[PDB]
Amino acid sequence: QLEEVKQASIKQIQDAIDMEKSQQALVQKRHYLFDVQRNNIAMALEVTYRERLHRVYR
Amino acid sequence: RKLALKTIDWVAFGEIIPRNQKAVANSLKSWNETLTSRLATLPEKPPAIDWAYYKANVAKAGLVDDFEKKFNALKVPIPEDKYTAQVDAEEKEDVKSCAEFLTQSKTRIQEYEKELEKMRN
Repeated sequence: QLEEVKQASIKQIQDAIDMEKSQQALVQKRHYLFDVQRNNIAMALEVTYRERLHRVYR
Repeated sequence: RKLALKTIDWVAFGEIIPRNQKAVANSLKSWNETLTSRLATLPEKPPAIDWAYYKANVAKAGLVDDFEKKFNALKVPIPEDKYTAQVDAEEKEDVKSCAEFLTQSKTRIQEYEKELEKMRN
C-alpha cells in the first residue's frame, strides 16, 4: 500500500522543481549572454580607434 | 564609445539551445576571451608630437607645422557594427526563455504541487 503513494510524491515534486529551475536559468543565462555579446563587440572598436591614433601619427 | 557594462554569467552562457547558437555560444565565449584579453590591454592613449621641436628641426620645413595643425585637426570615425541582432535576438528569444517557457513550466510545476497536496492525502 505505502510504496506507490511515495513513488508518485517523489516524481511529482521532482518535475516541479526541475521545471522551475530550468525556467529560471534560461532567462538569466541569456540576460547573461547579452552582457557579453555587446561587450565583445564594443571592446575592439574603442581600441581600434585607440591604436589607430598610434599608428597613423607614427 | 566607452565600455559596455554587461556582466556575463558564463555558467548560464554556453547552455543555450536556440539550437543554431548553442555551438556558437561555446565558440563565442572563447571568441570573446580573445577580444577580452585584447581590449583589456590596449594602451588607452598614444602619444602626440612636440610640433615646435620638429617645426624647427624638419627643414623640408613647414612640414611639421602643416602636419601639426592638420594632425591636431585630423579626425577619425569609430569602427562599424556587424552582428548587433543580439539586443533583439535576445529579448524575443527572451520571451521564449522566460515568459513563454517560464509560464508553461510554472504551469507544469504547479500541477505536481497541487498533486503533492493530493498526495499529502
